[PDB]
Amino acid sequence: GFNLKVKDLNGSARGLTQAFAIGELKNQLSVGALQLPLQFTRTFSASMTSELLWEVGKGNIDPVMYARLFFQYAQAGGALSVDELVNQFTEYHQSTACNPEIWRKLTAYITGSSNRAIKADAVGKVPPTAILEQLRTLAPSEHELFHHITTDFVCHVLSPLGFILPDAAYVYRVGRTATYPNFYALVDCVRASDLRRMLTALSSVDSKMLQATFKAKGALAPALISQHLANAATTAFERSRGNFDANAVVSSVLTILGRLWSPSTPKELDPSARLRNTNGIDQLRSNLALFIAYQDMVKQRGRAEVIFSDEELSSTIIPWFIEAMSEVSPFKLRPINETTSYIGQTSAIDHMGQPSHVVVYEDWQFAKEITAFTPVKLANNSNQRFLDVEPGISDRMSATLAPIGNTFAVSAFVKNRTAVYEAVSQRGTVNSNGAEMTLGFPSVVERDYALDRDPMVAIAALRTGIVDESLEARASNDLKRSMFNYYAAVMHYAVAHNPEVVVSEHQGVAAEQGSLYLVWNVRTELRIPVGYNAIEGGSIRTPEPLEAIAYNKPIQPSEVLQAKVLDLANHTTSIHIWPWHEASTEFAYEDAYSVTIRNKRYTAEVKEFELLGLGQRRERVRILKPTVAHAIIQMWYSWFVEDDRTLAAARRTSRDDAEKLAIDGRRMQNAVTLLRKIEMIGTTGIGASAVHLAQSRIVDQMAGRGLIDDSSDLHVGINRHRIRIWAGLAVLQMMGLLSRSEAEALTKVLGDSNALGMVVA
Amino acid sequence: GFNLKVKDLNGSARGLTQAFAIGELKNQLSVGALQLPLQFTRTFSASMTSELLWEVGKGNIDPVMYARLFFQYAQAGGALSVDELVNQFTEYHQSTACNPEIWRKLTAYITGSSNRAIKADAVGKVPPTAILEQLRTLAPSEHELFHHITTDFVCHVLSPLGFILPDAAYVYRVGRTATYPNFYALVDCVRASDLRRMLTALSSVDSKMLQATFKAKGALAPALISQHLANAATTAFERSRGNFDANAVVSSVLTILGRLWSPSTPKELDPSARLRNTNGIDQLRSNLALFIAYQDMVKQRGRAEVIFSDEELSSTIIPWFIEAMSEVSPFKLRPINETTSYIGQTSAIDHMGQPSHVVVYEDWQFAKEITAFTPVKLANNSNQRFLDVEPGISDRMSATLAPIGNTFAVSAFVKNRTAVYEAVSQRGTVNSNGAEMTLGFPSVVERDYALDRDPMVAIAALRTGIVDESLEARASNDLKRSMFNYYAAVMHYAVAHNPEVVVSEHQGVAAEQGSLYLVWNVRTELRIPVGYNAIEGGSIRTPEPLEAIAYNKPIQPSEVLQAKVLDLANHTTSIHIWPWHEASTEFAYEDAYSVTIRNKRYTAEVKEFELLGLGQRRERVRILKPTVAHAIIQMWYSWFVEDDRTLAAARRTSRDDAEKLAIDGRRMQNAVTLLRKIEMIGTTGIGASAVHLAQSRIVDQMAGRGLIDDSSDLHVGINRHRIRIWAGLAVLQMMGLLSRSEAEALTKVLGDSNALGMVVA
Repeated sequence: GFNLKVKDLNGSARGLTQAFAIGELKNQLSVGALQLPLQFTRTFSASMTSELLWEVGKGNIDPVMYARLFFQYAQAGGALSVDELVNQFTEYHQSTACNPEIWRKLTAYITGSSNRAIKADAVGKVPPTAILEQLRTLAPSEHELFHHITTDFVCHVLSPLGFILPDAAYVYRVGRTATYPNFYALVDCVRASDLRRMLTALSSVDSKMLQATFKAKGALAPALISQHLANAATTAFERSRGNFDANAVVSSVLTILGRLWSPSTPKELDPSARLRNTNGIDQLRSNLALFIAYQDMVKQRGRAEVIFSDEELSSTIIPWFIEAMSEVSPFKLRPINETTSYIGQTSAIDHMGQPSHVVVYEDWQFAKEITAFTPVKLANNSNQRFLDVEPGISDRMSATLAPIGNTFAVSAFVKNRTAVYEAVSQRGTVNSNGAEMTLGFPSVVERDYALDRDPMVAIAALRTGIVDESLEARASNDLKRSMFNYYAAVMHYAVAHNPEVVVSEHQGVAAEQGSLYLVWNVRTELRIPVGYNAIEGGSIRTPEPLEAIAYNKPIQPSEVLQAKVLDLANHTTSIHIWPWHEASTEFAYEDAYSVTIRNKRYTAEVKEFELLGLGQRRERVRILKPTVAHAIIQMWYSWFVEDDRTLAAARRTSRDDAEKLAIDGRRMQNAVTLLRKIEMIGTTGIGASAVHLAQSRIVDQMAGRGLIDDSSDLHVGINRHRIRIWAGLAVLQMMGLLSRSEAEALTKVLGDSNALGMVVA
Repeated sequence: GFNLKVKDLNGSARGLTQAFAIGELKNQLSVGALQLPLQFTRTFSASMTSELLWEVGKGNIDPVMYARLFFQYAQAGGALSVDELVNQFTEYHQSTACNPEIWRKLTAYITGSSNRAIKADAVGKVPPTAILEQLRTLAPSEHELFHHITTDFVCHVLSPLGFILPDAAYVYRVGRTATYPNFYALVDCVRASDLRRMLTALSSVDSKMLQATFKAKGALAPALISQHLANAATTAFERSRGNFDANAVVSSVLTILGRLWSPSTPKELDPSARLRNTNGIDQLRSNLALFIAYQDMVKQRGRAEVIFSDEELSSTIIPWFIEAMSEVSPFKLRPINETTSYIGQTSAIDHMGQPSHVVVYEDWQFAKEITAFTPVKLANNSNQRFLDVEPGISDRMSATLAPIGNTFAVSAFVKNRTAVYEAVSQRGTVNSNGAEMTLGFPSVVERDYALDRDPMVAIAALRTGIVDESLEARASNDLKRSMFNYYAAVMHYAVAHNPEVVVSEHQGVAAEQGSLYLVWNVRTELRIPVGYNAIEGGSIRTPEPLEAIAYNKPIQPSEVLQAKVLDLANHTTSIHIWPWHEASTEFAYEDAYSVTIRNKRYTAEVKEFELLGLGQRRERVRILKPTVAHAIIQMWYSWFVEDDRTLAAARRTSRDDAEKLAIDGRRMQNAVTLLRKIEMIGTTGIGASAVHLAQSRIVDQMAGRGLIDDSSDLHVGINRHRIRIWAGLAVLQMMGLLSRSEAEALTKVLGDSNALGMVVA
């Protein structure tokens, strides 16, 4: 997790200001009043968890399926924007009519030189993909994907009444995707919708051509409708010359929505009553995270009012459509009440009783089991591979994670984190300007870390507010998405609490008063200073969502919070291949234990191995790291290094002996935290394996030199706890979770303190 | 437990110096060399645990039985010395021959005016005790005891062939007694032996008179042997005019033993080869705790050489006998090897590796169950009472103590106490002159606290060395015995380790060179400074036993260590009465819980009650407090207040910020100690009762005022742990253990720190 001050926050982390999204640049705080009331449809969203595997290649074909696939592909960062995927796709099937030969040759597969026409059909369907790999020689395909696409028309079932088999399909694993959207994500949505406008007609045409085909004869003679097949689809491809223009339409519905927001009356911003109605927008005004997307792209690209729309006809064609009313996005529009709620609340009491520890937190049970893949490549001799799930490290390590599936529950974490509770004297005097604002989400880490980037750098970029901006455009991307997902998540969750919101320019640089933020209100909070407001008027009135967050009364989490976890043995006997890599290849790696007693080096040196007790190596497998399982413990890692370096900065600053007592107790209580945690980690059964076996090895080392064979001399007290960590080290790296540069940290922190048991055991 | 410095100790606690026993008065350290080699019979001792109930009144009669009873009586402090009991006893049966009427009247019970003689015997034996209570009107008996004694002669069985029944006996509960002896204890022994010289003849005479009695007739006619009965016993009472003189004989065998010790050759101190032999003394020289008794009474009364002995004949009559060869003492002579061993060892390591934490400790499982008495007084309408054991608070509280019978095992205590381990920086630098000398015994507390005095005052008197000497002669007594039992225990245990010892005057005030101490030696210790010696010569050479203690290698405890625990339901259907009181009368007492939330006083106020769930009051019972069960936790209490006030004195003295860090971690780790201890105490089933029920009561208090009835508002986090202590409070007072003026301390210490969970939970 992670925390801020309650009074200050901009001096703690600029990223959660509305102002930073507004690009206010650290200076003046937003406050400007003169307000317009709102309401909630609790706003459009995504899913949150959707780990599943589509079938393709079975010849059913449905654009909504592929839309997810390309969308996920960009979410894999396989190229970049979906829009790029699409323009490059059209660049691909600019091999459109310039290649009649696609028909002439696939029909040649139908056998062929079909001027020798007849009810020729016999058998063969399901792998034109290879003869179409010859079509890849005809249609080179640096991407696997569209090459894997085009097969379908000839072989969805065509000719639907024979050809014939498949008895086989294909594969891909969509994972859960991004939680909340943005400019690029949206244009990717509507772009995916132009593709939606593509493929469905592309199926329907053939769907009727087949009706007009088997005139009988039987399937009738070729070099015709077959030789047709998709020429009409090419015309359908030419029906696709003009959907819209994604950035323009998105910017359009955007800024017109903003005009619907802004106080600014005049003709530049006068949403016509001629069209203030007309469906959709009437609830679409209510969406609010979508509104965050507004202020976001308003932040990046100014406003750039192309206003492709008129005032009414047609201010209709442009908002004919948008992403939620697309199914093309994994993301989906959202009903009324729950918003996206699933976080409880508690708050510190000094019997006064203003909070000093805000408690806002997670809600999430991590995977109970994970399974290794055996990369049995054989077909194609390239990317094509089979994984064949089988038990291995799997079952046993999983059962060992079950206790971790208890003792590292988030509820227990925050509950202990809440137990930090009493601090700076007593009791009853803990208050002093700011107060800690602890928080964190399952999502931001589960995704940004899934991209393999280490979220904490972005987190710190938020903490300083200002972007490091030295990153690769890829990392530039992960940073951006990190930002608006943090921010917006906090926004619309905070919104999920407080019922009412009002629009607020800002002013400052105006830059034409279109720039704007929000201010909120609640009353129940006790007459105490809190944030800039205090509470002022018996009511909040704050720009800043965190402020409304702090005042909220304690509650409970709602969502099923489960990791759901994938399975695939079915699809595995089916596979085939897909962009899978990221796992990656060789399931684990050794870590080397060491210790000294009687002033002698020993170095236990253990692998990897199954370690569990059946050799050897194994080999080969690789298991996926759960995003979640490492993400959560990384939240805590962020806490560890947080209290470490920051309160060490306190060790540097306030040299007051009482403040000395504070840094003492706090750093040494995170110390007792990881202490007792690894402590319970050592009792784990694999931990038991590491204990007995590594101890067996170094006892064998005792037998090395003949005089230090004088029985065990390690065991007294300190050594046991001292090696107890080693169990937490196997549980660390190559348990499939922690990423090293970690035990590193833990080592230094375990050096920071006396540790000991500290008692128990 | 309790601790000292390793280098210093006289500046830490003078009481464990040999010198304090020598009355050196703080100044010069003993060291004087010129030495005489010794050996061990591992020395005479006592038992250590002997909780059992003698039968009397059944008419068997055996002086060895009564010897224990009087001895225990003085150990109850019922009067004072056993010698006092005996001289006052003879003062009692100075009603000896001046009362022929005891015969004339008991025979009158035989019916009587026996000049009307015949084989009169019919029936009636077993309660002359009441008609002898009329003899108490004849022989007033401020003590119950001798009155309860004299009955026996007429009614051991006399006349042995009728009279007749008893079908009933009597009672007394001997407990375990003092571990090790001293001057007064010894003279009490030999005095008990003159009583031994008394009663056995007192039985034997009648034992033959009966043989010469029932001449038949049948039992023959009275006013004769009956009228005789004990006149010969009075002559036997007159055989008892002169055993010896206890103080003189004890002083004799004493100082002659000392002459056997001292280097001083000349005629005043030249143990005759004429009698250096002659049994007993040949192994008696080897006894060494007995030798502590030597240096002790040599300390109190100078030497005062009456030398009732000559040089040989008879230097025999005086050591004809002594206490171990008496059975009169509960104490008993001891064989070869074990001495009285039952303590393990460990020591702190800095990989150098001199100890910084000596670990010397206990070994003792406390009672698993205890049972209340119902004081059903009815007979005599005075001291006479029946207890009738029945289940009550008993069974259930006991089962609740079973977890305490796990989590407050001494082994776990010292093991956590050993975990204090790392301290003052790292690692590897913990060393700095002195080092903690943690220690304590089951015995000293189990007994001195059994006397109801609070041992810790005596402990502190030892810590300062110098006696407070303001105590009542009773308390003067408990102080003395506390001293020599501590001291000697440590002595002969330390002796139980090191094989060899040599005699050492001292010198100083000489006072005639008879004053003397001991110096010891071991070699294995590493070349490091330790105590005054360092190690000097590759060998120890120290006067002071603790020094030899510290160097010893780690080991394990041996003894059965069990509390054995009394039972009595049998004897209960039998009882009768004995000096029982001390329990005392009404089994328990209420403690009042209180808490504030929403700024309102609540005050849970709970009794007592069974509390367990069946009323009411009950009443009446009283249960014995185990000596042990409270004694041990009192050891820890001594530790609590120890680290508290002493390291608080460190808070006063060394204001160094690092030393600030040290006082921080140590005081706050005792804090975490009692924290986690009461923490696990709260999960106890009676603790569960206190939780749910007191919570039920204050929730009922919520229903008091109608608006604070707004459901529970206590439960968040801090309150639960905050009331978790209350379970440890019921477990405290009137669990039958802790004595209050205790939670007092705990309260202040729980105020000392943040506490919190500190985590968990």
